[PDB]
Amino acid sequence: VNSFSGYLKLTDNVYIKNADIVEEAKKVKPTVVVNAANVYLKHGGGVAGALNKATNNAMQVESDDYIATNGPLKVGGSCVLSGHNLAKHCLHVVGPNVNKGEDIQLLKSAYENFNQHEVLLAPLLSAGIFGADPIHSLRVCVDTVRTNVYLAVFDKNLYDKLVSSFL
Ligand SMILES: N#C[C@@]1(c2ccc3c(N)ncnn23)O[C@H](COP(=O)(O)OP(=O)(O)OC[C@H]2O[C@@H](O)[C@H](O)[C@@H]2O)[C@@H](O)[C@H]1O
Repeated sequence: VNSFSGYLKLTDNVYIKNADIVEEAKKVKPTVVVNAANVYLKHGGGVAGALNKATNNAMQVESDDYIATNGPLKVGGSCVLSGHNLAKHCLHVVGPNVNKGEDIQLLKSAYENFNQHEVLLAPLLSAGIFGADPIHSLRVCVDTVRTNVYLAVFDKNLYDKLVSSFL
């Protein structure tokens, strides 16, 4: 459980690896995997779609029940649902959609949700379909999260760019 290997250490508590988050989940057996979600938990073409496909759509069905019962999340908020076959829990976190003009300051609130869990496998929030500057997302993570976060960045071009400017 929580057996993370091959990650580069960025700070005392933040680590990064060039990998698919789904493949990492199957190897590391994490207590918590983080999804980069929207307020409707409608799992689209990035990390959310990859995680969902790996559960054979069970994540989406559970998400449909959560949303019908509780209504949409707020931007910067989160909820904990099952991790199905990938993890004990999935922490669904909503970063701001910068492509739709949502406030970038909400990325700090988004990463604050990680602080409620001792160890997480996670993606870089808002850095794909939501269009935020990935260098900013990584630095906000580093400056906000105090628990142990292992970031899986599937895009090798981006991984190399983040590592080169960070170290
Ligand atoms: N690298 C990388 C990626 C990425 C893509 C696929 C994978 C993978 N299999 N393993 C690891 N990483 N990874 O991880 C980052 C997050 O990008 P992502 O688009 O998921 O999140 P976001 O918060 O921007 O947008 C939320 C909306 O996207 C809908 O999926 C969802 O339902 C919401 O509507 C980007 O750098 C992205 O290139």
